[PDB]
Amino acid sequence: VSQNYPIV
Amino acid sequence: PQITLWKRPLVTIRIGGQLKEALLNTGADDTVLEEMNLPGKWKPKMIGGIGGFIKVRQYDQIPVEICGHKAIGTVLVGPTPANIIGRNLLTQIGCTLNF
Amino acid sequence: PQITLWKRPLVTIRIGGQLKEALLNTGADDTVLEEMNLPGKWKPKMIGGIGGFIKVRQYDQIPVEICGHKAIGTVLVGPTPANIIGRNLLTQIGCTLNF
Repeated sequence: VSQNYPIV
Repeated sequence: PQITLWKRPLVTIRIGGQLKEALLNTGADDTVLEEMNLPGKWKPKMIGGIGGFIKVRQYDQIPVEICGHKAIGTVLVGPTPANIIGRNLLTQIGCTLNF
Repeated sequence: PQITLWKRPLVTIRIGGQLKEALLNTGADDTVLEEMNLPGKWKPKMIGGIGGFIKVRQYDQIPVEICGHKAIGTVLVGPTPANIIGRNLLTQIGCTLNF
């Protein structure tokens, strides 16, 4: 559920 | 304006003639929007993060208005689980992090 | 301090007595760090990212100093592509987005 959006 | 982080920093944006809800994301340089049928040419691209990589379509020179602040640049369209506004456009609207 | 977004928002943090580099991520609900050892008990958890879902170890009430600012909260450890400081801790140091 927890959403995390880092993008390399 | 000043947006706290108690909840996801969601804002309204205008793109391709549509109004959408997007998340201000300092953790990405790119801007990624949920699948939408935008006109114009594009180039294939792969982007990665937690969970791995996904395939997206890269559109250039696309006008995007964020909470009344105009911007224009590259936008990626694909199966992202959320509309993400990256640093490429955040700098254009003069957005900073402060503490 | 005020941080612009032309470059990645990288900062030095201190956790478990060790110094590390992390990315201030407003697009992350939680704080996720690359594989490491942390004292105390942890619980299995699953989180989502741009590419999908991953399994992580959840450590609660962990002290973390970010750019000289103290926070004590949840820290997730798993196969993240980079150490990130999420909203759960960003709110603790009073970080906000401004434009």
